[PDB]
Amino acid sequence: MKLVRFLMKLSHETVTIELKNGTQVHGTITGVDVSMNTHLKAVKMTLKNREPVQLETLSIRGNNIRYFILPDSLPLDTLLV
Amino acid sequence: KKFMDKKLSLKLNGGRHVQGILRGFDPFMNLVIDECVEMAGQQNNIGMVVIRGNSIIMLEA
Amino acid sequence: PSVPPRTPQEYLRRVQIEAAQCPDVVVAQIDPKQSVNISLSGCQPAPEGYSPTLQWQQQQVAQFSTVRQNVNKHRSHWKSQVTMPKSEDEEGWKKFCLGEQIGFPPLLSIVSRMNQATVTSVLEYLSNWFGERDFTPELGRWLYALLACLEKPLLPEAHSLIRQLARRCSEVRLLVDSKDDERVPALNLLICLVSRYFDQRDLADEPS
Amino acid sequence: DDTALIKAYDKAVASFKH
Amino acid sequence: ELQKREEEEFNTGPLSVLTQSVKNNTQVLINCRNNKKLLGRVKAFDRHCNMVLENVKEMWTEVKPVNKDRYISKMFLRGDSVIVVLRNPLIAG
Amino acid sequence: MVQPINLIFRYLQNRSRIQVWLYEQVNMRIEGCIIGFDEYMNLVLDDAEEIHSKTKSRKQLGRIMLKGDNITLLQSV
Amino acid sequence: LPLNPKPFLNGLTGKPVMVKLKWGMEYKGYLVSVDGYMNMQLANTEEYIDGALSGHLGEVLIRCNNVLYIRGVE
Repeated sequence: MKLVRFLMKLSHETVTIELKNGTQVHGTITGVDVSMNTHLKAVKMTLKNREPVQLETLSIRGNNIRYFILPDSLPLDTLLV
Repeated sequence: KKFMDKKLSLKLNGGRHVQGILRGFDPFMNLVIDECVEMAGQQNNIGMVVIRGNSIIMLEA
Repeated sequence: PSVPPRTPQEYLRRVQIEAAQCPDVVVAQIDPKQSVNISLSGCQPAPEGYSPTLQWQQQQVAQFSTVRQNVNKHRSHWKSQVTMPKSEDEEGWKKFCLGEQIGFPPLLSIVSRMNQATVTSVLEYLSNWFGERDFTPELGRWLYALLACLEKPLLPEAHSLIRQLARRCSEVRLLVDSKDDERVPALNLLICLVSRYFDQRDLADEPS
Repeated sequence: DDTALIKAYDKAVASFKH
Repeated sequence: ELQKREEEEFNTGPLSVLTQSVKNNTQVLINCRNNKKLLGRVKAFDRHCNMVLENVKEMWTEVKPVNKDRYISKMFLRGDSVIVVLRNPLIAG
Repeated sequence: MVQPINLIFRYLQNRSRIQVWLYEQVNMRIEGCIIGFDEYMNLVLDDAEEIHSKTKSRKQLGRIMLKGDNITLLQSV
Repeated sequence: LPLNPKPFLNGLTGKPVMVKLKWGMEYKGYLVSVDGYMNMQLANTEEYIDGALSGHLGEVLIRCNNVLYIRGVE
């Protein structure tokens, strides 16, 4: 229960998330809960056969996520503590 | 949770549904069904069987 | 004790004791060939003296973004102002943007009408053409343009597509023998946006 | 500036000095 | 302090595979449920195989079938998405 | 009302032959005689068989351990 | 004479095993190691998708939740 402690330090970081359906979701993290459920704002959703979608906010279930792409600038060694 | 010994029809994940009469239930929400039959395509019986809390999308009478 | 158990709780409890009785983690020492997973190439480092300085590469990105900031700001106006081939008519597109008539530059009144899937499609077509023909400034413009019209976050396939494009640019860079070669500025630029701007920094030309 | 892209491009290509 | 055992359990036992990568700066190859493969270095991980990765190549083929890939500087991978993990994978251009 | 565990337990006492309905997989069932389990409902399963669907075919596995998370449903046979 | 899952599992270590996943791929190899949650480590691993050997992976780790069943082999 210590990798998920790290996600929660990522407010105000903008990321891209692969969903399990393969949708790429770019936005800024407002909050991550302890089961990996993620609330975003300033959201842009890339879909297989459909133009993009802007959204003021979106929240996503932890178990619909494939992974997070993190900003390259992100300082990992710091946050891994 | 008042349904007991009252015939039930069930929908399990993976698109499969079954009908039987409840005889029991556990905290985990996993329950025992009697004289059940699995309704394809015509269907058939499986007597008494156990079912997981999950794997049960919907349940109706 | 020695009598079987009679209720699961007892069985479950009986098992648990047994479990603790077992070492949690084991490691079998054993006594004494594997498939290969092919991985696409990186970019080809630039011939010495042809690699651009970071500051240039950074300055360009920063500039590129502005361009996309405006292109997106005025998409709708241009949207409504030259029969634009079907989405899946590669040849038609190829002829269209490039010619053998002569080609249809990539104006904001033409690209702006272009939906995401199509943009992606065209790049492909143009890439395919590229592999099998010489880079021309007309290409650069088109490629640059469409790149301008790609909207993040990019689909994975799009990512791969632009990567193959970069790799080809680097490959063509090798053939060049004078800095005065026209291609060089363009090829570097292309390998800068997709490397810096589109986040594929494994392909970037980190100099020296 | 219905050709502000074509322009931008040239501008970039010409922005290369080395 | 008992938690200490956890790490001894990581040095051996099947998670060693990952702690290898963290300890030695080695690359692993993960088969993913996206039906793609990830080749990268493990910066950190937990008992669920949630992972922080560095320098990841996402590799897949498609179509006759062409190889495709894409690169990812830094990544948080949910363990759920993991199928198998190769220690010392073998890769070639 | 008999909480299921009693029914699983019963299957263990009789050493009944059972069929398992897999969570992730609908084209296939597992069949075997149950000789042990635990609170995760993991089952050691003797003389076991993959039964496939449509194809009316049965594959001998022998003694296997079946993970508990995979189980949608248990019946007798 | 009830055989229970952990003991049985520890029993398989050091021997060829065939492991089948909840998604239908399966792996054959030597069970080098195992742990509390039943993750497993395999050596000289093989690949058999839809019954077809697909690859030789050498040393591999398998997340537990993936496993459908594991069985011994000779």
